[PDB]
Amino acid sequence: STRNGRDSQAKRLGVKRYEGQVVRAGNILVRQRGTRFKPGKNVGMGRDFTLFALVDGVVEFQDRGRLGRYVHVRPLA
Amino acid sequence: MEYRLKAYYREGEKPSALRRAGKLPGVMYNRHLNRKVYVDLVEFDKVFRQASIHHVIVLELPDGQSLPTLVRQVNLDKRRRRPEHVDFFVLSDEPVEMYVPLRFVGTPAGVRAGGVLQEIHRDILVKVSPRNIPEFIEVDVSGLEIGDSLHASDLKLPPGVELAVSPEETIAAVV
Amino acid sequence: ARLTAYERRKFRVRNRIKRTGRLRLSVFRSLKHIYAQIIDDEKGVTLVSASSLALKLKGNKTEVARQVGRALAEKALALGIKQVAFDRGPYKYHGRVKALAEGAREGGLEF
Amino acid sequence: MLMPRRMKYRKQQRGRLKGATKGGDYVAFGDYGLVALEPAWITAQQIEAARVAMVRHFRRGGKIFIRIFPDKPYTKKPLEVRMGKGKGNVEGYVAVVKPGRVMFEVAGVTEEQAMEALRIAGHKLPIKTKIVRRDAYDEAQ
RNA sequence: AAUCCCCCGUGCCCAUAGCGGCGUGGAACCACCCGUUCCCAUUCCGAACACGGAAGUGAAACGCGCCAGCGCCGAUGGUACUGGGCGGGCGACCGCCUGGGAGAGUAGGUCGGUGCGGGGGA
RNA sequence: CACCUCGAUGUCGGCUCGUCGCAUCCUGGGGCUGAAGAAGGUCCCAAGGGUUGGGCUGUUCGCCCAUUAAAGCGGCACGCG
RNA sequence: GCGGUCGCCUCCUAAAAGGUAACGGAGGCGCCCAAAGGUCCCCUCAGGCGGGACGGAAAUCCGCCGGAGAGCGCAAGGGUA
RNA sequence: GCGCUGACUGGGGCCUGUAGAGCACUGAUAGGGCUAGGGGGCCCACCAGCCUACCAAACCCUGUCAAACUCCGAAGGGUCCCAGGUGGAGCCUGGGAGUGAGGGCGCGAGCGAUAACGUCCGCGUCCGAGCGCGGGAACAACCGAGACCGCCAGCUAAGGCCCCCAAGUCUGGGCUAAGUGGUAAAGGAUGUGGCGCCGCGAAGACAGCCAGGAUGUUGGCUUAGAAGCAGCCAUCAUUUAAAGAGUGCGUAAUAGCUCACUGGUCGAGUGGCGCCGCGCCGAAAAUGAUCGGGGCUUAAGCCCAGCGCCGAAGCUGCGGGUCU
RNA sequence: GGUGGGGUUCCCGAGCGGCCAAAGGGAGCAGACUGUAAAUCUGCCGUCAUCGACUUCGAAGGUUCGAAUCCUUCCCCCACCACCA
Ligand SMILES: [Mg+2]
Ligand SMILES: [Mg+2]
Ligand SMILES: [Mg+2]
Ligand SMILES: [Mg+2]
Ligand SMILES: [Mg+2]
Ligand SMILES: [Mg+2]
Ligand SMILES: [Mg+2]
Ligand SMILES: [Mg+2]
Ligand SMILES: [Mg+2]
Ligand SMILES: [Mg+2]
Ligand SMILES: [Mg+2]
Ligand SMILES: [Mg+2]
Ligand SMILES: [Mg+2]
Ligand SMILES: [Mg+2]
Ligand SMILES: [Mg+2]
Ligand SMILES: [Mg+2]
Ligand SMILES: [Mg+2]
Ligand SMILES: [Mg+2]
Ligand SMILES: [Mg+2]
Ligand SMILES: [Mg+2]
Ligand SMILES: [Mg+2]
Ligand SMILES: [Mg+2]
Ligand SMILES: [Mg+2]
Ligand SMILES: [Mg+2]
Ligand SMILES: [Mg+2]
Ligand SMILES: [Mg+2]
Ligand SMILES: [Mg+2]
Ligand SMILES: [Mg+2]
Ligand SMILES: [Mg+2]
Ligand SMILES: [Mg+2]
Ligand SMILES: [Mg+2]
Ligand SMILES: [Mg+2]
Ligand SMILES: [Mg+2]
Ligand SMILES: [Mg+2]
Ligand SMILES: [Mg+2]
Ligand SMILES: [Mg+2]
Ligand SMILES: [Mg+2]
Ligand SMILES: [Mg+2]
Ligand SMILES: [Mg+2]
Ligand SMILES: [Mg+2]
Ligand SMILES: [Mg+2]
Ligand SMILES: [Mg+2]
Ligand SMILES: [Mg+2]
Ligand SMILES: [Mg+2]
Ligand SMILES: [Mg+2]
Ligand SMILES: [Mg+2]
Ligand SMILES: [Mg+2]
Ligand SMILES: [Mg+2]
Ligand SMILES: [Mg+2]
Ligand SMILES: [Mg+2]
Ligand SMILES: [Mg+2]
Ligand SMILES: [Mg+2]
Ligand SMILES: [Mg+2]
Ligand SMILES: [Mg+2]
Ligand SMILES: [Mg+2]
Ligand SMILES: [Mg+2]
Ligand SMILES: [Mg+2]
Ligand SMILES: [Mg+2]
Ligand SMILES: [Mg+2]
Ligand SMILES: [Mg+2]
Ligand SMILES: [Mg+2]
Ligand SMILES: [Mg+2]
Ligand SMILES: [Mg+2]
Ligand SMILES: [Mg+2]
Ligand SMILES: [Mg+2]
Ligand SMILES: [Mg+2]
Ligand SMILES: [Mg+2]
Ligand SMILES: [Mg+2]
Ligand SMILES: [Mg+2]
Ligand SMILES: [Mg+2]
Ligand SMILES: [Mg+2]
Ligand SMILES: [Mg+2]
Ligand SMILES: [Mg+2]
Ligand SMILES: [Mg+2]
Repeated sequence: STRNGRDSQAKRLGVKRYEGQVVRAGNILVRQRGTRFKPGKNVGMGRDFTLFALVDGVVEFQDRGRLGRYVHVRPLA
Repeated sequence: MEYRLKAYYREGEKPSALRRAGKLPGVMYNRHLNRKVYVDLVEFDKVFRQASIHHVIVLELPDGQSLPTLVRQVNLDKRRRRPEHVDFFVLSDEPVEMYVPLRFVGTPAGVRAGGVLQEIHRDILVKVSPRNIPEFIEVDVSGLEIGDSLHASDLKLPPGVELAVSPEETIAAVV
Repeated sequence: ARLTAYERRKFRVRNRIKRTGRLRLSVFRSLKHIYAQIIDDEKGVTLVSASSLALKLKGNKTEVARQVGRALAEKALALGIKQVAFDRGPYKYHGRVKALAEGAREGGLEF
Repeated sequence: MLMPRRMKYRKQQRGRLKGATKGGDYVAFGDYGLVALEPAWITAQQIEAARVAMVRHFRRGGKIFIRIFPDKPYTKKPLEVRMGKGKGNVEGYVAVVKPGRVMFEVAGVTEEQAMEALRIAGHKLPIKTKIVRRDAYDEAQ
């Protein structure tokens, strides 16, 4: 017999809205494990590091080098 | 001493077809130039056997010129180990790095009957001007006894130029 | 030694500010003088400046400071500006910086 | 018998034999070499059957370089087969060898002497080979 | 007002701005510096943080330059691979078409650029 | 492995009756021999025919007795209820 | 049947969204902390080298170099000066 | 009911960490150098202590490997926007189901043995339900192609065009002599055709034939004798266009014989290597054989280029049916 | 027949790849003890020879620089496997 045999549930992680999608206040934007997308303008980040639109708007991505990747919501939806 | 081959020009004409044609694709470049060239394969082999990035190939090619090219890469395709592309580096006078063969001249030179010859490098990398190009390098070193290791400045350093360093290294020793 | 306590604590106190997204009232106190800008980030642009250098005053820098404080309100409040966030940068909020701050009232408020 | 000391995982997946490639391939250490014509898992007990064929031909003389190494664990099910329960039971190790790679590669021996040794050495191998010499094409580096 | 150059802030690009070596700056800014009464301080120490200063020095720090030993960036050609279409081999696997096309490596490149506001020069 | 057969494809061994294969046990023909002869060894050709009787065990097989040119090995639903 | 297993977390398998199987490869949980919690204020590692009584490979001290390889209560991953 | 939103496609953004590759991390890892620790061999036993043809840290040169490594990273894939797209498309509400044993094949993996008409997933397809049609001898799932009905009409697909058997004994060019085709591998071979590379050669080579076939000498060693051929070696030296103290037969050791190596004869090629095409060996199983069969050899086989024709329930032509 | 483990000087016996002619015990020879012995203690323990030289691990051959120690091979053992329904 085998002492192996487990695995855990898929956590269905990753990005839930991409650039230039129209979001709404509260929409969550990224589901993620560490801080690998840091919150930008109008983007909150919850205790599971999870990012959500603060305002209705549209989503843009920004790659700031050693500063990291950033998700902003650009208002006036 | 002087290696002339040939060359030609190309723009379109898939290298698959050329290669199928007996002609070895390649490129021609230096600081001032980049150009697509091909050569005959059989022609190139006979020269490159000899030349081998140690010596200057003067090309030629149509609109006949003579370009002081060093060959700086050969890409062989691994399956058949036959060269599938060459790129020729054209000289003009600025100090430039390259590989100069070594000549070990002498007897075992110390601890004879018997030592260990033990050549570490068959070549060396040296920053050298196009004008004076040292086609080989004399290594005598009467000893070379047990426990001695030749580094860099213990080498001839032909009147042309200096090294590509680092001066601390090993070339021959006897253990 | 990479990236000193100075420049950490500096970032640490700055980054928090730049989050709330107000106008930033930045404060540079030197050994002689004390200067203050009011900056709009995302336009990357200074709006209203004040200093002991440009107002050519001296006499006891904590008192000088409060003066470049009242000086900044004045100039700034004039453009519509109210509600900023007080930088304080590397400085403990104390002394000369506390004073430019607590003289930066009558406009540019909540500190 | 070659075999890694201190493995990180015993038992790794089989994976494919595709794409003759990836280094080795140019004869860096010696005067002559054995190059792989076809892909194979080549077994530690195969490599040493080649090594010894050659040292025997040099009468303990010469220099021999090997240059493939069996780091891939080979499992087997005891006899007693039945599919399941687990995976089980590493026998040997193999090195994966795709075409154009140099294994072995002698030096410090007369040409016809080494060429006879490499030919022997080759018969101990499951795939086809090619004997090679060394070249301008094997560059400098 | 503008244009320029130098400094002080403060952003942006996020190493082509970095390490190292050399050189250079004190009028002004900045630093070190002079003190520890006072505010306020260091699990001990005004080191730091803080205040009051202004004699000195640009030694340290910083700013500005220069050098390619390192670091970093890096083609063009050519391959690998491959979306779609076809073949071949007992097999492991291979090949052709059409479109896309790396990685390493070669040539090279670089000792930053730039915005807003100050202070000073013209 | 689980593909036809569980609304049934009777299962070992023996006996009877064979037929086929040849990787040949014997007989026939060969090469080599570390083949003097005789007698072997090994390998090649060859499936025409042959290929014993007993003790023990349900046995196949094996061991053993006495012989023999030899006491062949397989397949045919481990051939054939 | 016997053996193993049965819910939860981490990684790989998984074919660069998600998801994805096998008695496929490996590991972990069934707790814990009144501070290991909120906030404000400071502080920045491991490691290497040189120095220094009892001090040793490493107790504490000083110098320089060290961009994170340390730490984050526990498995792994992601994250993080 | 809504009614242009659909699959698919164009452009644009964003997301990702696989193929490939890489070694910067985690490990593995070949050769070398330089070096802590050390096996030690030992110099002393006080710190000492020189060498490594063993381990082996770090470090540097060279060289690799990895599902649970990644400094890199394609093609693709996903999602939103804007456009095309009127489709037995799409969305919303409801009524009725059936299904929840799948299978083969391709591709990508795992398990297995780089076994299975094996097993387990992924993406695709077909069978299922297209065991209706054509091709593949026959044959669910391979190639062709989606059968509404009728016709003694046409064009094609796949595959075919010597006869069984509809259409070429078609036209060029080349290869193979095995009946290969009508196959099974390592490996082997003056098979045969081609493209090379190297050596030697009219200072006349390769082949034969004519001629010479050392001497100190038994070489010493061993020896009744090895005086090359019972044999372990110093295989050295001379004179020569030139014979190895000698390769084999011989052998009472010798005698005798041959070879090597040269001279001459003659007269144009010769020997080595690598590559490609087709073939040969390797090649033994059980009721009677066979490529489907006859039969085929400048092909009726294989490669290259052509031109025609045959060929389905596909397509067309004519008539008809039903639904929309 | 097939795979698990075993052969150590005359006997039992320990054995790391750098030491292994191989320590540890009994034999077995020599000395001392004793009137002489047995027991006990001492030295010798394959051969010489000063050290050290030299072959021994059942026989052989490999691997390694080095093998009693790894690798097969011919034996030589008792723990185990071979119909079948
Ligand atoms: Mg998971
Ligand atoms: Mg390869
Ligand atoms: Mg082989
Ligand atoms: Mg001054
Ligand atoms: Mg001065
Ligand atoms: Mg006081
Ligand atoms: Mg204190
Ligand atoms: Mg200075
Ligand atoms: Mg690059
Ligand atoms: Mg490119
Ligand atoms: Mg493609
Ligand atoms: Mg590139
Ligand atoms: Mg700036
Ligand atoms: Mg069944
Ligand atoms: Mg099944
Ligand atoms: Mg039944
Ligand atoms: Mg029935
Ligand atoms: Mg019945
Ligand atoms: Mg026969
Ligand atoms: Mg006979
Ligand atoms: Mg006879
Ligand atoms: Mg005979
Ligand atoms: Mg017969
Ligand atoms: Mg009776
Ligand atoms: Mg009976
Ligand atoms: Mg029996
Ligand atoms: Mg009988
Ligand atoms: Mg029978
Ligand atoms: Mg049976
Ligand atoms: Mg039966
Ligand atoms: Mg009956
Ligand atoms: Mg149970
Ligand atoms: Mg995924
Ligand atoms: Mg996917
Ligand atoms: Mg568990
Ligand atoms: Mg430290
Ligand atoms: Mg220390
Ligand atoms: Mg960490
Ligand atoms: Mg539309
Ligand atoms: Mg759409
Ligand atoms: Mg699109
Ligand atoms: Mg890979
Ligand atoms: Mg690595
Ligand atoms: Mg990977
Ligand atoms: Mg890149
Ligand atoms: Mg897109
Ligand atoms: Mg639309
Ligand atoms: Mg529908
Ligand atoms: Mg419904
Ligand atoms: Mg099911
Ligand atoms: Mg299906
Ligand atoms: Mg299924
Ligand atoms: Mg295919
Ligand atoms: Mg199946
Ligand atoms: Mg299968
Ligand atoms: Mg399917
Ligand atoms: Mg059904
Ligand atoms: Mg069908
Ligand atoms: Mg269908
Ligand atoms: Mg049928
Ligand atoms: Mg048919
Ligand atoms: Mg229809
Ligand atoms: Mg056709
Ligand atoms: Mg026909
Ligand atoms: Mg006809
Ligand atoms: Mg004809
Ligand atoms: Mg035939
Ligand atoms: Mg045939
Ligand atoms: Mg013809
Ligand atoms: Mg027609
Ligand atoms: Mg129709
Ligand atoms: Mg009609
Ligand atoms: Mg209808
Ligand atoms: Mg007495």
